[PDB]
Parts: sequence; C-alpha cells; structure tokens
Amino acid sequence: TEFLKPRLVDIEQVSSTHAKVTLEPLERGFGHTLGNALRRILLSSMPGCAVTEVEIDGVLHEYSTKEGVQEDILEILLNLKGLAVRVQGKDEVILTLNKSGIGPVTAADITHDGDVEIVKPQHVICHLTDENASISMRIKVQRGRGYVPASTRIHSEEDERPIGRLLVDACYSPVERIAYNVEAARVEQRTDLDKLVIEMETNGTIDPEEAIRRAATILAEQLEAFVDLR
Amino acid sequence: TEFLKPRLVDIEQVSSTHAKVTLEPLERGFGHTLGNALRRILLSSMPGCAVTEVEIDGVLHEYSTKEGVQEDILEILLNLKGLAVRVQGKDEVILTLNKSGIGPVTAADITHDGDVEIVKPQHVICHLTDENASISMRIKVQRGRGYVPASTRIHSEEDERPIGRLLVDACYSPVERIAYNVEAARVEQRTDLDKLVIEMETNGTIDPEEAIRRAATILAEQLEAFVDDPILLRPVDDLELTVRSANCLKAEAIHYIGDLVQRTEVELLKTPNLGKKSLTEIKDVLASRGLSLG
Amino acid sequence: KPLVGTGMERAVAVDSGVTAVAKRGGVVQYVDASRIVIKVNEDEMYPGEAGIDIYNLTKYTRSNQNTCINQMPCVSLGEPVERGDVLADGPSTDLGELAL
Amino acid sequence: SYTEKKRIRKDFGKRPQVLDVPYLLSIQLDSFQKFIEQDPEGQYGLE
Amino acid sequence: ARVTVQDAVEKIGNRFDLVLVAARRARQMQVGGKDPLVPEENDKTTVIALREIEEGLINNQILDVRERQEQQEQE
Amino acid sequence: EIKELLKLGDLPTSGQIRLYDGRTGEQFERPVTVGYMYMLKLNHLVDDKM
Amino acid sequence: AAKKMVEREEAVVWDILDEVIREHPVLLNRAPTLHRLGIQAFEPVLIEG
Amino acid sequence: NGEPIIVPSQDVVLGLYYMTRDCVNAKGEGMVLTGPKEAERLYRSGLAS
Repeated sequence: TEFLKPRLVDIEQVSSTHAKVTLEPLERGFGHTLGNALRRILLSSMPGCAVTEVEIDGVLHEYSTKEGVQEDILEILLNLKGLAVRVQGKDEVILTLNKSGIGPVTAADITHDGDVEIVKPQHVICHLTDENASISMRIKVQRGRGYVPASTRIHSEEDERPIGRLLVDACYSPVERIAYNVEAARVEQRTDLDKLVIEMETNGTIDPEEAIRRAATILAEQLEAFVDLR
Repeated sequence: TEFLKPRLVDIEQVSSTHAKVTLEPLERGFGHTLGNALRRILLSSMPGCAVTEVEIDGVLHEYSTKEGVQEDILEILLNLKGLAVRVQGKDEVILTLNKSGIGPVTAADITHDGDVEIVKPQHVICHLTDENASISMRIKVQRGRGYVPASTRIHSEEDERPIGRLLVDACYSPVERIAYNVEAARVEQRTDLDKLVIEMETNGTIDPEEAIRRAATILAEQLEAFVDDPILLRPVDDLELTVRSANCLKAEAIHYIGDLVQRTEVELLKTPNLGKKSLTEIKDVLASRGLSLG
Repeated sequence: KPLVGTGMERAVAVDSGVTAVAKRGGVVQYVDASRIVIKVNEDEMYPGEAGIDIYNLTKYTRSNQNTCINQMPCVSLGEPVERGDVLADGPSTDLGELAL
Repeated sequence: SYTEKKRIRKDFGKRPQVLDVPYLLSIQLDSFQKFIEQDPEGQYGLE
Repeated sequence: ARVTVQDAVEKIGNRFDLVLVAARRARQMQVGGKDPLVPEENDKTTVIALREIEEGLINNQILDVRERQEQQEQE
Repeated sequence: EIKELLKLGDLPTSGQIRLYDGRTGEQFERPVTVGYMYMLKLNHLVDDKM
Repeated sequence: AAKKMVEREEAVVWDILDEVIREHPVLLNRAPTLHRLGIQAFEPVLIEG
Repeated sequence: NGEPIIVPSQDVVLGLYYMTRDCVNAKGEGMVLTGPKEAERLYRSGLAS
C-alpha cells in the first residue's frame, strides 16, 4: 500500500537521434511492467510527420525517367519517404524544392516555412548531372501515426487526383528502436528500488520527454476503462 | 490523432470467485499491453494479508510427526496456506487453534479475534484420529504484497529460529489464477483491432472485478507523475475572360467582383460596349462562380 | 547483394548480358537515368573516330514473366572506368553482383 | 579493377584457381556461329 | 448442435435418417414458416432443427403425426 | 573461421544470443540462433493463386 | 441496385455477408483426395487477406 | 485403422515435451504446492522453473 512514484530525472541526449531516459524509483517487478508497456506503446503509436504526396513537373508517373537527373522517380520517391521533418503549428504543410546546376540536391535546399523544421539537413534526395537541368517539386507533409500505405489511402479517399500526383507510402512513426534495462537504484534505506533506463533511438523529429509523456498519457487513458467500470 | 476506447460487454460470473471480463475493441497490439500489465501487477504486487508462520507445539520441524492426526504436517502447512484471511485492523495477528476429540477440525473452530474473519469457515485444516489427541498451534499472519516463498524467506531468515516454528509460503495477493487471452475483434470494417478476454479466478476476500479495478488503480496511480466577401475582393482577370471582353469590362472600370456586386442589371446594359456575347461571357462565369446579380 | 555468397555472382551477372558492360575503357562524360556517355581513352581509340560511346539503358521493359526489367546506372559523373566493368545494374543485380 | 575497388568480397577459399570460369554462353553462340558462318572447306552450316 | 452432433445421433440412432429428418424440419421452418420450438438465438434453420432434434421435441414419427394432425385439422 | 569472425565482431561465439519476448516482455528460456539469411520471393503469389 | 450495392461493397453488404456465412459450412479439399478425410466441412471465419 | 487422425504434430509435441520434462536443480525444487493454479502462478511470476 506504500508504493512510490517514479520521477523523470534525466535525459542523456547522446546524439540528435539517440536518448537515454531513466525513470526512478520503481518497486520490485514494476520495472519490467512499465518498461514493456512503454516500449510497446512507443514502438506502436507515436504521432509524427511524414511525406504523403509529391508532384514533380514534367513527370506523369513513378516508373519514368527524367533527363539531367541521375536516379529514377521511384528512387526519388523512396528517398523522400526516408525524409524526416518536424511540423510545429499546423497539421499539413506543403513544401517546394527548386534547384539547378550540377550537384546533389539535398534536404537543405527545400525552402522552409515558419512552422516546419527539417531535422537532418544533409539528407540527399536526388543527383543532378547536367548543367541545364532543373527540378521543381511540391512535397506534401501530413501528420498521423502508424503506417498508412498509398494503396489503402486510395481505398480511404473519395476524390480523383490529377495526373502527376505521385503518392508515397506513409511511415509517420518517429521511433525506430527502444530497449530498456532495469538496474537497482541506490536509495539509502531501500535495497529493492529499481531504476528503468529507456534507451531510445528516434529519427530526430521528436523529443524523448515528450514521447514518454504521450506514452504514459495513452496508457493512463486506456486504463481509465478498467478503473471505472468493473 | 485520438485513440479508441473499449466497451465492456461481459462479466460472466462462473461463481463468487471466478469471472470472465471481455473488453472490445482495443487498438492493435494494446490487448497484450494491458493484459500483461494487469497480469504482472496482480501476480506480483497486489497487497493482501495471508498466513506466513505457524508455531505448532510438540513438533520440532517439518520432518517430525505429530500423532492423532491422519494428515502429516506437510498437509497441515498446505491446508494452513490455503486459508483465506482478511485483517482489517493491524498488520500482524497471531491466532490460536485448539480442538480435541474424534473428528475433523475446520476453520470454524479457529479462535477468532475481533478484527480478522474467515471467508471459508468450512475449509478443513486437519482430521483427528484419536479422542484424547488435541491440536495446539499459534498461527501468525502478516500483510504483504504478492507471493513470496518460504524457501527464500528462510534463506533470508538466519536469526535464532525457535522450536515449534514452521515456515510457510505467503499467498498475499488475493488472486489464485489470472490468464488473459487476446482474440480478434472488428469495428465496422477493419479487423486488426483486438478483444481482450481476462479469465480471473481469485480466492475469497475479494470479488474479481474489485481486484481488477484495484489493479488498474495501482497502475494509474503509479503512472500519474508524468501524465497530462472572400472571393469578391479577388481580381477578375482570371475568370476565363477573352481578349475582347477584357477591354469591354475595363471600360466598366471594374477590377474586383466586389466592384461587380453593386453593379445593377441596368448598369450592366447601359455601360458602353457590353454586347450580348459579353453579357453571356460575364453571366456564365458569375453562374459558375455561384454569385448572382441584380 | 548477399552477405554470404560464392563469387560466381559477378560472373553470372556479367555473362548474362542483363547489365551494361563497358566495351572500351575510359572516363564517364555524362550519366543520366537512361543514358551513359563514356569518353574513351586515346589508346583504345581508333585513329578515324571521335572516341565517344553511348549506352542507352532499357527502362521498365516487360519480361516474359511480366516482371520488371530496368537498368539502373551504377557509375557517377567523371568516374574512370576500364574495359569490362559494369555500368548499369540490371533487374536483380547490385554493383555487378547477382542479387535475387 | 574499378567496379571491384568499390566493394571487395572477402574470400574464404583456400585453393587457387588455375582456370577462370569461361564465358557462360559459349555453347549457344558458338553453335550458331558454326551454322551461320562462311567456311571454305571445313563444312559447317549453310555452306 | 453448433459444434458436434453426437448427442443428436445418440438421440436418434442413425446419422443418415437424422440428416433426412433435420432437412424436413428445416424445410418446414424455412419454406412453411412453422414455429421453432427451441428459442432461435439468431440461428440458421438447420441448426435450429438440429437443436430441436437433440433436445428431443421432434422425431420422424413426431414430424409425421404433426403433419398428419395439420392435414386433419385443415381437411 | 566462422567463430573467428564472430569473435572479431564482438558477438557470441556459439552463434546464439538471448532473445526477449515481444509481447509479455519476458525472456525465452534458451538462447536462440539469430543471424542473417538471404531470402528470396518466389513467383507464386496469392494475387495469382486466389 | 442490388448489383451496384454488392459491387461497391457497402458496410451493410458486409453485415449481410457476416449474417449469411454464419452457420453455413464450406467444404475444403486438397488434391489428391487419397482417402475420404481429404474433404472436410468447416465453418468459415471471414478474415482479411 | 481405428487410430485417431487428430494428432499433435511436432510443435504441440515439442511444447508438451518441454513442458513435461524434468531437471534436477532447476529453480525452487522441493516446494510443496496447493495445486495446479499455484504452480501456474509460480511459473508465471518466475519464482520457479
């Protein structure tokens, strides 16, 4: 009847993607329970932003080649699917990208708006191998969770798109790998209190304390239906 | 980005100590999360009072034998472990048991105190084979959380262990058995959502739904630290006007549809060089823009 | 590519004709999604020509089993090549190794 | 080599190769060569 | 008998005429619209007929005397 | 030589690591052989068989 | 109208299909039927896939 | 024959064999249990093997 509450004490931010959040203290056996519940919730359902539609000019479908560029439109779409981004204010932003000359067009050349920050700026999208070449696209960034493939998005929409609106599979989840280790915390009168360190590898577009806050909120709002009725 | 909450559809009372809850629908991969969390909490850290120690007189240790009783002292420790007490006052109550004669001793013959009570008075402790034989034991209960066995209890207990004492396991948590399983459910189209079917079978001193509610209360209390004229003011030259009708409407000195809305049908035909074709050219585009005039 | 292989993969991938091997070595003048333009060395160049080879990559051609055939260029701009190296990975080859 | 300097496969074979693997389509190309080719006396194919 | 019909076989004696009498009762419920003597529980007429057989409300001669008394009360 | 390369890569020599359960969070009682096979996707697809 | 309703796969059509499938056995067979237990009746569950 | 055909095959069999094997000093041997529900509780909590 005398349980103690855990406290989010430190976030050892190792790199822009890595993290190490330790919760302390926990009673005997609560470490594995809270660690596995938070690991399942954080790996499954965390909201983030991803690319949904791209519209390149002069390109009618993904299975086509552009002159001047080096990679196909399928390769450009997979490279844009790999792009991580952070949208602050709104729910859906549309980005543009115009670049000419010879050289790898990166994610730094995407013209930012106010409430959108590109986290990994050196991320390469395409390669230009002509002096008179140019590409101009309209990248659309949505926000959801989980994994919504483009075929089931065509299943789950209503209108017809114009020809030249390439759809991308959506992987909104920012979290890639989460492990937890339960050591024994050192509280001077208790030889049973554990600490739970959640090493977590994002893709940069989320904060670790924010993620564990959202995960504990999801777990509490799911346990509401148990704690209320029977 | 809001979630899906379950609708409880079943509390199937098998008996007064065995229910079968069923929650559906839950999000995909949440049935195992909630079920394993509640199962680990109920097995390991649900507090409740149980027998931890018995001092039976005339018996040295577990490999001796008292007479007049058809059960060995291993069976006596087992039957005493199976008893279901509920202490309301204190954290430590030492009971006594005294009964002589031919016949079995039940839990109704236990010398009760005012605080504790026995939910199974018919729970048999022993049987007696001799009329002159008697039973004389002190039974110590405590308050604790979850199962903790007498093997590690006596491995940790290295003091002067007096004669007559006998370690027994602690069935502190009131649940005798919980085993969920996760089915597959289906909101109106999709079937990746799941249905969680808890099959809880406690002992007495609690209801199953009460223990499930207290387990969820334990988990929520443990988690609650980090828990929380729009188109009229637009220009007119992008409304598919031809190169003749453009200089027709610029003779009307009009740049916005906000400068067309006040233009009455008398003005539309008394202003110069707006013929019938230009009248149709402005009329069909105001019709396709939905606005009316006059 | 397989992390565990045999070394027969490069032989199968070149000898199948499904890649684009370099007829005469030199340096790469211009890469595209559908063209490779190689400036030949003057030693391999013949005394009556210019020394420019064009490779037209076949893109998204259908195979007999309705699968995809396209040649993805595996060289970069200004990279020097020799006679007998892979310029374009075929359908299921990776840098000139068989990758099924 | 140039396409081999970019990724070299670690070889675990302990015996040398005194004969490389030949051109794997010599059978078809050589048979149709002997059919279609102009020979004077060693009579092959169309002649 | 939504799982197994061995109890209805134990009631009648022979699975083949069990199938025939259950078919006749299911036709009387599906075409004729006669009342299911067992509660429905939102079931198909074949499983309602097998439930009636396993309960032991109808048989072959019970169905024959039922349709005979319907023929007597009409004609 | 396989074990020598495994010792270079700071991995277990016997080839087997200790895996944890994905759902319950518990641990499989024996070490499980974990590695990197090369899988192929054959042309007998349920889109064509169904 | 019924053809367009079944062809468009409305949610009411899926509810009707779950009502129809219910207590309607299907036969499952795998060639070669070497003996009689290579045809067996099962009750179907409607699964995505 | 008269033998059953609904027989467990290799994974049910490996699991039931591994469940009903025996060790000599596994974990918490020599305890005395009130029954199968207590044995299930012991193994699931992890106080025994």
